[PDB]
Order: sequence, then C-alpha cells, then structure tokens
Amino acid sequence: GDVEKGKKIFVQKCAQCHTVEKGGKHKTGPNLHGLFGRKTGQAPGFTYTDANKNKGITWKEETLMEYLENPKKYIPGTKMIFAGIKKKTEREDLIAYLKKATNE
Amino acid sequence: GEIHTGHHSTIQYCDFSPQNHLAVVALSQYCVELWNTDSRSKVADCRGHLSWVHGVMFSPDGSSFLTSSDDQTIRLWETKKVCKNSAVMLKQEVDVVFQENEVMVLAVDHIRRLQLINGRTGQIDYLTEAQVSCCCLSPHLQYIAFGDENGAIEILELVNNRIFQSRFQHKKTVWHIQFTADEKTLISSSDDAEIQVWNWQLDKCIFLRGHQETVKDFRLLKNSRLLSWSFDGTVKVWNIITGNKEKDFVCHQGTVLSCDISHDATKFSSTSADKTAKIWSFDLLLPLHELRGHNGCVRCSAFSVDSTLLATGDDNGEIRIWNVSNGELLHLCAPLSEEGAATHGGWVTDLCFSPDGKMLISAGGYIKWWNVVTGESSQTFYTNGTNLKKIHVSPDFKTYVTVDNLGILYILQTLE
Ligand code: HEM
Repeated sequence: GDVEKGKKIFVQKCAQCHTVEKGGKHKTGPNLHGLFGRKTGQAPGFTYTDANKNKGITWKEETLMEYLENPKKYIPGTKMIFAGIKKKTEREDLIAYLKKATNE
Repeated sequence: GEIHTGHHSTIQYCDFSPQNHLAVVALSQYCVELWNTDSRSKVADCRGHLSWVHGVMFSPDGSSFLTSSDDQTIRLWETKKVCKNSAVMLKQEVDVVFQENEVMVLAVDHIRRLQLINGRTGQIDYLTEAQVSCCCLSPHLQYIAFGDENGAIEILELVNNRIFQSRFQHKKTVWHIQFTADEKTLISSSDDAEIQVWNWQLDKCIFLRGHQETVKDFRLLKNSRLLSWSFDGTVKVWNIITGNKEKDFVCHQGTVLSCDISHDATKFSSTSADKTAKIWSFDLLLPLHELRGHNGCVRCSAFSVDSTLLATGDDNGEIRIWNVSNGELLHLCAPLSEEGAATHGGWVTDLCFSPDGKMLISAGGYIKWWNVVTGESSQTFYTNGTNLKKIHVSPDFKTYVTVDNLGILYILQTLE
C-alpha cells in the first residue's frame, strides 16, 4: 500500500476514535500501537465489549482486510461505529499505514 | 439548564422533547432512556433496538418518534408508552439449570442483583448483593453461588442465608466458574494465568499453574481430568480439584475459538479455531485427526447427542457435519445459503442437536432447525431479539428457551 494515502485515510476515518502512537491515550476506541500480531481485545486499559474481547483472532493484514470491509459483520455486537471501507485499494493503503505507524 | 445523564460515560446520542420536557437519550450501547429535562429525572427505560441505536427523532406533533438503528430498523413509538415503567426484558447473558418438569432461568435484577423466575409461574425469587458479576448453582442443589468484580466468589447456602464462603482471588472479575461432581470445591478462572480451584468451607486454594498469558476457558471431563484452553490455543487436560496437567494439546497456535466435548465416556473431543477442525480421543498427545475441509477455516464445533455426528460451524453460520471417525467428505449441513447482510444474524454461536440426531438447531440471527445432511427440517421460527449466545436443552430435549439480544427469554414446548 501507499502509506501516505493510508495516513490520510487514518486521519480522516480513524483518528477521531483511535491513536496509533506509543502511549497515545485511549479515546472512544483503544490505542492501536502494537496492533499487528496481537489477539483481539487485549489493549490493557481499554474496556471492550465481550464480542471484541472474545472474537479470538490475531490482528494482521488478512484479518484487518476483512474487518475493515465491515466491522459489524466480522465482530457482531462491536461498539465500534464504522460502516466499512468498500474499496480494496484504500483498505490496503490504510493497512499499510497502520502496519508502519503502530510499530514505530 | 443542565440535565445530567445516567451514570457516567460519553453521550453517543441524545434527543430533547418539547412536550413534557422529555429527553429520549441514547447514552451508549443503545441505552435509549427516557429522561425528563429541567426536572432532571428519568421517566422510563426503553429496551428494544438491536445494533445499538443509530438515531431517534420525535414527530412534529411530538406524539411519537422514529428510532433508526444499526440493524437497519426503524421502530415507531407512542409518546405515552415510554413514560410508564416496564421493569422487564431479562438481562442479556444468563445461566439456566434444568432439573426436570420446570426449568429455572438465571437472571440479573433490573436494578441490582437478581431474581429467579421459574417458568410457568409468577414466582419471583429476588436476592441481594452489590451487583453480582456472574452466578452458578451447586451440584445436587442445596446451594447458590456468584462471582464479583474483585473476582471474589461467594456460595450462599439455600437452607440459611447466614452461611456463606467468600473467596478473594483474580486481578479482575472472575471469568468461567464450574463446580466438581462433588458438592464441594469451586473452580474458576480470570486474568490470572493460573486456573483457580478454591474448595469452599475448607477454603482450599489449589491452583492450575498453566503459565499462560491467561487461561481462556475450562470444562469438566468425565474423569478427574479438567479440560482447559487459553489464548495460546493449547488444549490442556488438567485434573479437577488437584491441579495436574496430565495430557497437553497444542491444537492451535492461535486461540481456541470454540471447543466442544462430546459427553459419552471420554471417547472424543474436538476444537476448531480459524485454522483446522482437530479431533482427539485424549489417548494421544496430538489429535486423532486434523480436519481441513474448510479454506475459510471453521469457527466452532459441537458433538452429537451421544451419536457419531460432529458439527463444524462457520463464521457465516454455515455448518459442516463430520462423522466421528477421523473424517470424510460428509455432505455439508450447509444451513444458510441465500440471505445477505440485511439482519440480526451474524455469528455462529451454538448448535443444538436433536435427541434423534436427525436435526440441528442452528442459532445465529435466529433459530432454524436444519435437517442433518442436505436440506432443512423445521427451519421456521425467527427470533424477536436475534443474536442468541447460549443453548439450554432439557434431558428430555422437549424444551429449549432462548433469550437473545435482550429481546427477552422465549420458551418452546412442542405439542402433539
Ligand atoms: C478505519 C478506521 C478505524 C480503524 C482502522 C479502527 C481500528 C480498530 C481496531 C483494529 C479495533 C479492534 C482492535 C482490538 O480488538 O483491540 C477497533 C475497535 C474499536 N474502535 Fe475502531 N477503528 C476505526 C474507526 C473507528 C471509529 C470511527 C470509531 C468510533 C467512531 C471507533 C471506535 C472503536 C471502538 C469503540 C472500538 C472497541 C470495540 C469494542 O470494544 O467492541 N473506531 N478499532
């Protein structure tokens, strides 16, 4: 993906509920630093729904590609409000941006 | 003016009503309470939207209001109805224990702790505690028990309210709770890597030192063995009361998503976790077979009611039956084919096989009685709440009642 476009998408569509920087505060949603290779519902200090807490998957590109297309369908009962990113290219860009920023 | 909202959080939605100074406010999680502005007091609760509301607005007359919601649903409502109180619609997650001719459903009080209402009667059974986290009845009755936010677990006696044992344990709220075949010995788990085994009265504190990040869940085996699994996806076989990891299984590098055990002898057990549908007889340290018939990876599985069937549930509610004999390309139950994204359905929560074994009671967006292997039997139904997450069956198997999405609890009693 295009990391720069991914950043734009993050700023536009995710930043209002989530930080990606280390020690960034929990907002409406959990901080996403360290997201990749981590199991659902594990950000310490965030109170998840039971659905998100027990989805039982590992966040990575494949799982994010499916989630981000339609969060409610992937984790029914999530309290995250997001319709989904219908275009694959944009999903790849965002995912590539998150992969970089959430490790940095 | 300044009308404080219920408890504390952050408002997701709100709506003032010019009539009666009303305030229909969806705080969070579809908490669409009917408050009264300026007077600054709630008028009445309004349960009934699935997906956490998406929006509400009053009629220009103000005599009614629309309720847009994430499900894709708009519910009309009269102004008068909301004000009147309706302390009903049981709490979303409950445990029900079936002892024969009458079935009792675990409940959480609309205000505080709980009330036990038996079916086919108005016999409420209220109890007091500082908001119980979870509950469990003792084997052979005679007791009742509950967890706590601190992970403490009391076991109140039925014969006398004065007698109880309280256990202080776990960094947070206790997760799974289960009792031994003996009336004694509590077993529990939570954020701790260890699986708690706290015998009550004796106040014993045997631990299952699994050295996991945490143990996700555990279940009783027919032996003294105590089955368990964590977020590492290990399918451990411990022992009841005494902690002892006798047989250890690493069926999944990822978390064990749903694992079901058959319940005749200890002849089989299986699990699937977005990878492979493994199955074992415990005799081997590795599963007797590793089903790989699903490239989309099976999400959950359940054993036949003392038969040879073994359902394997997909994320889209698809079910693939597999004979309990290593494995063979059995016709997929294939319960749902055409539908779409329109309603309630997500999740493949549970499967309830008929005692005949000729029927599977699928329960996702709603109950449907798929016929085993090709086609469906009694598919019909269609739940009001949707999203059932639990299955209860009477020994007879005559009655199963589901409460889904907090719609309420529904009881079924087929006739002649
Ligand atoms: C494309 C933009 C977004 C991305 C990439 C994103 C990322 C994520 C991820 C990966 C999770 C689950 C991670 C985990 O299980 O720990 C999550 C959960 C969550 N997100 Fe988002 N999110 C986005 C948009 C939003 C928006 C718009 C909101 C609110 C308006 C929001 C609020 C939440 C909340 C509340 C949760 C917790 C879910 C629960 O506990 O049930 N997110 N987000």
